[PDB]
Amino acid sequence: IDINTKIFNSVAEVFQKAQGSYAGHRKHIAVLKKIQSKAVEQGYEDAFNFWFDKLVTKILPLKKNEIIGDRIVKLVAAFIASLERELILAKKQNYKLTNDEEGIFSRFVDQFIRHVLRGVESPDKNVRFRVLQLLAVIMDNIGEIDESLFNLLILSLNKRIYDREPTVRIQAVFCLTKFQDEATRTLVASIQNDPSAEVRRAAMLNLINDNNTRPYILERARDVNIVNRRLVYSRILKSMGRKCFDDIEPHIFDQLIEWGLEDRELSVRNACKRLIAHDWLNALDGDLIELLEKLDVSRSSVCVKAIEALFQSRPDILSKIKFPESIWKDFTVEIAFLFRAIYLYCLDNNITEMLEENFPEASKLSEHLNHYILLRYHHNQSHFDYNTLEFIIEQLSIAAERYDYSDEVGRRSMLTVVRNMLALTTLSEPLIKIGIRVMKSLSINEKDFVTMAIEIINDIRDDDIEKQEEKEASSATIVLCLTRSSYMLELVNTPLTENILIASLMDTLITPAVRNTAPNIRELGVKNLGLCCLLDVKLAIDNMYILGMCVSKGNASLKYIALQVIVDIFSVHGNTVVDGEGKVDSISLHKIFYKVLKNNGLPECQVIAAEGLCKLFLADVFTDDDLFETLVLSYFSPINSSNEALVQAFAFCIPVYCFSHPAHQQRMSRTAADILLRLCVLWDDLQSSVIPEVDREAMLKPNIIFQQLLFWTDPRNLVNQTGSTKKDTVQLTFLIDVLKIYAQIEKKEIKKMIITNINAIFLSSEQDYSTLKELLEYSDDIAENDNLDNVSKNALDKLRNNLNSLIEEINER
Amino acid sequence: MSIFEKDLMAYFDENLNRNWRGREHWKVKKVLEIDFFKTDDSFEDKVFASKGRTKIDMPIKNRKNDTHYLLPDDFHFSTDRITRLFIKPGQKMSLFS
DNA sequence: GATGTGTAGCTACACATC
DNA sequence: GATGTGTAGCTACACATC
Repeated sequence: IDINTKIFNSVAEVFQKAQGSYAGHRKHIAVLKKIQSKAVEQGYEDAFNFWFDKLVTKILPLKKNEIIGDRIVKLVAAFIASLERELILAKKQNYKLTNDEEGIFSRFVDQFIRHVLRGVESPDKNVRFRVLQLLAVIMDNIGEIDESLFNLLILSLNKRIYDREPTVRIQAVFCLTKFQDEATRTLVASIQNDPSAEVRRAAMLNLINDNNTRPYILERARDVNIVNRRLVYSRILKSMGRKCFDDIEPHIFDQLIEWGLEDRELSVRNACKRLIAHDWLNALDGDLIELLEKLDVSRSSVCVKAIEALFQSRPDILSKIKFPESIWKDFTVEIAFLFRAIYLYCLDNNITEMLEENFPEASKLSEHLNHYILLRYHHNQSHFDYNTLEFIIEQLSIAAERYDYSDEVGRRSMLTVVRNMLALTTLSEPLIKIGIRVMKSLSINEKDFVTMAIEIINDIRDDDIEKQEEKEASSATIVLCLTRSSYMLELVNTPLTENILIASLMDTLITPAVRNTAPNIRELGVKNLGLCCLLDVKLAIDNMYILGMCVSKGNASLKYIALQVIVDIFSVHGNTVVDGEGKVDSISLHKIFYKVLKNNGLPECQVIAAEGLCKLFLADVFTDDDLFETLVLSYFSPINSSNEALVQAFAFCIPVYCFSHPAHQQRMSRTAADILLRLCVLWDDLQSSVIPEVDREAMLKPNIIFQQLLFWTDPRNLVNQTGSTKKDTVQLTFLIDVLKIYAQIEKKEIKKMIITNINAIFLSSEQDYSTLKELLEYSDDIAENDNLDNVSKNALDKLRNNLNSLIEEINER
Repeated sequence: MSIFEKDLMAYFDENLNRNWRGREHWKVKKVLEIDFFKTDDSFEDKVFASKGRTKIDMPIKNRKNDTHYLLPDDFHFSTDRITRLFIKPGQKMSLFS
């Protein structure tokens, strides 16, 4: 027998059995090195390299996940690796293996790669996949290579990164990740611009994660793929451990935790909650205080969310928290926050044991609370101190708002602390807000709470007038009184006639505040004015008109606040404030809603105009279709597609309105027909026109919009099923209205778009008999008196057929 | 009050959590073997055929995306943010009544 | 476009071992 | 405690096929 043929039989034997199982992979590796060693001693080195390649070519056309391929691939990888390993431990100390095995490997690996690179651009998707698959696994164990082959690998890969199939694109990055120490650039481009989420993921996990690439990696925390948003917290932030607090900037850091704790998916939240509680706490040795220094508390907003999840994860450490007795000399923003967090936690879940001894008495807290007020406001990094003190004061105050005040000495003690705190003329707004909140909790009744507040307001007012004794407080003072009044009025919930002091206050500055020339003072005047209008109806009517002028001619800030007032006046009083003797006509106000909604220059004002109108239509205080029609148009319109806040508002409000009550859905059906028409014209106008900036794709395609309107009008989606709502004809009448409109459109494609999706209808035997007949008479009319598109013809013929069969069903007594 | 309003409040939030973008994002054996001994090797060249007509590449339209496939800013429009008044968050109106 | 089957990640719990 | 292994179930996203 020939030597060459013998070599072929030996290697072929190995591959033939290795394909069957992983059982003898170790032996096979040893056999191959033996076959190789015997071939190189006889001079037939090239004969081994030749055959070996031919057999790895037999497995390439196999699909992905084909069980046979994997086994051979693993073997080939283990063979290369085992050879490399023999070569490393030698170089560590022992040298030089006199049988030229370093050259044999360099000569073998170089020759092997160039063989599998003949199927890198094959038409077959499976060949391209497994070629890239072989390279990724053997990449680490190549060792040294000639320069030319290095250029041929990056050349082939930088093209395969943009390959048609996602699978081969994944294997591409795996092969590029081993080159990172130009390769980085390409992976940063693929993690952002690749459509397949699994390529973004692959580029995310295996990226270098140095200082320059870290931002793109943490970017995926808001990746549209759920999995890619979960692993960034799980895999990447566990791999960094404490490197987050050291290498990641706080402003980016505070954002990450924010996204994770309130993500819409249950899976992503647990990945972030567990990360903070389990991993970071254990990584920080259980120091709950040091953990709060990481999660900055003075400048963050979700620490409340993080501390809850922690208490849920570790209820055992919960009991060991000690607020050591009367050592509050050193009270850090972490501790002060800790206090608020723990106290409000026990109240929410009724941790009865703690509320007894683990917390100071009402009067004993007033000692510490006041202790920081003098230290801040009375007597003289200074601003750091100022902020921290206000922060501490804030935390204790929020907890003080909800304390047990069966004790009377404690209540009266604290009361004297807030009253001398609220009277301060340099109290920052965050403390003003909570101060009123606490004083509201102390008062025995409403009138009490009002009186005390009013007194503090007038005192600060009068203290400046009598100092000048031109009888009007300084513009500043006017601000302080008004902000204090709003927070009070937000808590008052009874008519004005029963509290005479409100009217007196309102007569003094709430009114001159409206007539002021300063924006901020004006805005505040309207704010307080609105809060009073919710209490006295006649006061609202007398002020309906004045508000309408500020929403028309007022600057953005004033126009912003003024509109909100009008929405709430309606929420509580309904239509009693319009259309009547001395009452403004609703038509004028509908015209003001139009202007705000239409206005493209001020987005936020659109949002409240949209959000408000939905609330009103929900409560059935508004029922004008021509307005409700304009409301839905602003959702799909291409001019409002750029306002992110505006889209989501309608996404939530329109479904709830249609599904809340039959009448609300009916209203959609009656007008939704004309809606689709106006949008069809808008899409056509948008598509055909050529104007340097277009983004004709900035709007939905009429086929999608059609499905949308069919969804909302679908009577199956009514939340309250009376059992007899399945005979509702709302969607039929809608479609009938569209068919009468079908003749006004002129473009084939659009007409196809409408027709193709008409079979999402819901037809039932209990539905009326004459309405289906009508719909059938319009459907067949269009089908057999117009030239159709084979696609549109079959789908339409189908709809016709659905009826016909249906008419027999109902036609039978 | 609010037996009916809390009832429906609970329903919509849980049901409409993936529709928050609300913009076109609204869902609603053989153990075959290879005989490495046989010499059907002229198929080897079938593996290395040139692409020819088959595109096996991505259109340049998809090779770059400006959205970067990131979520849009979440305003967390929930049934709570709608029930509460604007200037008086404490109080709320009785829509769904 | 619309399909059915696939598959990637989990998630969860019972454990058995160290 | 800490850890495996074992099965089972699940959801979004792939592919396959027509």
